[PDB]
Amino acid sequence: SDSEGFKANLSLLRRPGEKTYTQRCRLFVGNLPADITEDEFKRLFAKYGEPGEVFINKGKGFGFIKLESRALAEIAKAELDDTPMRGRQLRVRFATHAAALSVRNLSPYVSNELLEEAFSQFGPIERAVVIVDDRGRSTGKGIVEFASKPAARKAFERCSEGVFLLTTTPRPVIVEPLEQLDDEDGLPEKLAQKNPMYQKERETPPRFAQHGTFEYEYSQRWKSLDEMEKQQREQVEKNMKDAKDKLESEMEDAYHEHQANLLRQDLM
Amino acid sequence: SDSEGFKANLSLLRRPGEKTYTQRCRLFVGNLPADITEDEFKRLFAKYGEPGEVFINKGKGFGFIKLESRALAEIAKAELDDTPMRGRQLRVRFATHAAALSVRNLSPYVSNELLEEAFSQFGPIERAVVIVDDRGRSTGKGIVEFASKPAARKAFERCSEGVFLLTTTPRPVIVEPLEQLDDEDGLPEKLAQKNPMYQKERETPPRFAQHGTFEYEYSQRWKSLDEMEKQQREQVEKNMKDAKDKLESEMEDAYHEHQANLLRQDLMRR
RNA sequence: UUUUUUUUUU
RNA sequence: UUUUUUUUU
Repeated sequence: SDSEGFKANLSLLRRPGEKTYTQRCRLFVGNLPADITEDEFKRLFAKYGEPGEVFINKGKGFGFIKLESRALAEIAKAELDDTPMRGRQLRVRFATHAAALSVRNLSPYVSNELLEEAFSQFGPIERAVVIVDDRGRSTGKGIVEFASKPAARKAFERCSEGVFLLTTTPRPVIVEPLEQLDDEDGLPEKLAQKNPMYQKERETPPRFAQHGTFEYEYSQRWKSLDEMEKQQREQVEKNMKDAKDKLESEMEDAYHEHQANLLRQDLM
Repeated sequence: SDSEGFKANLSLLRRPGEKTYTQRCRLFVGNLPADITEDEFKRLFAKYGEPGEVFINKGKGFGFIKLESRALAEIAKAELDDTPMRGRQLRVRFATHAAALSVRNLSPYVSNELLEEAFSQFGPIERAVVIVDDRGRSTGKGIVEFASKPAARKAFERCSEGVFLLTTTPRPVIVEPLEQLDDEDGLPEKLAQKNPMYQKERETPPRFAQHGTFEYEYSQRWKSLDEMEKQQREQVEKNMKDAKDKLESEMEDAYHEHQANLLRQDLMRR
């Protein structure tokens, strides 16, 4: 099995200039009994270094706990999800950041730094990242993870009511909520059992479709629909880029055909 | 920075149930000499434990190297990016992942394990994952990091071209390439410099727009086009989901109404 | 052409 | 031959 850690380990597990006990560290353990104590929890993750921001709603059997690093936590979940524990089996996963903001239409020269500079005005930041492609050039979209949920909510309103921008040439930042998901651990078969009918569905083994069946043509149609679904979206995207890609330059006709007209009248 | 104890250390960075020297460990180092040796390259990541498959295109001043954990590479990349080295500053960042597939229209029953159980037939797989929401459930959307590009390629071919399915109730799997991006290290000002005009743009500082113009006005009109782009793509989705959502049932009538058709006809040879 | 800038193998 | 997992301050 996985060694639990060591004091050694703990500083290692700090992903390299990660701030400790980020919200990204907080973990939701659901499913705990009612008479679970404050220190009985905390004991469960004695294993995992000096705990932090810990909390329970005993009435619903659930609670939070921040650990040293996101790596460290992720092991926590690793080691703990589906622990039997007074009959119940604890369910651990990460807590829902919900302070997390996706941002788009960033110039290619927004640096991770500068994004935090900008948005640090709406409060304590936990992290601000500009995303990068396979060659590590900007992809116009970024992440701001906020300290407090007010801080986010205020950055949201402000930036989506008002017009926030970042560099000399003007591109409003478009601040939509980030929706979280896990591609790291995902869904194991472990806990894909304890749903209604794994078997009913999985009773037929992965396979290719018979070049004739109903079940083939059904698919080949559904596919077809989807290929189309794409074609449409792909066209909307193309329509609309073409649409921004035009604008900047016919905008510079509000300042170039509006004076081109008004010039020789006054001092003549 | 630059870590005090290792070896005793590395194993601990490995990940949980990470296959080590996965392609997600593969580092691109670009920007190096004519005259780098192989030896010299590996000696570079001496620090970082047993080196994996490594490779230099001396002809183009770049090479690759796999390290034990994604974890550990991350570090090397960090300790090493921009290292001056006979005239140049080497570039370390993660190499590209050809051999990474996105899958879709995934049964909500499809388990991480099962996913690779299926795909393993096109080649060894490095990992496969069902993505899950905040409430850890299927997003009908997976990932299958493969062995090699051939593997991912035959996997792709055989799934666009054929009709692969995974559970009993027929949902084709939609393999497409999955394109690669870094929500992690991202883009530091560090090297945000070394493009032509950082300043030109950064000259103006992060601000609101002037409730008059002009930058304001161009910006709310850009905002318009956008909310509109949304509306459109929002609809394409609801439209075509309707289309599909229909199909399950409106197909169950090529198989009952073309079949309760052909029973009564021959029932009159009198 | 000092270099950042191209370059991401079967 | 034991229990909140469409419940996340």
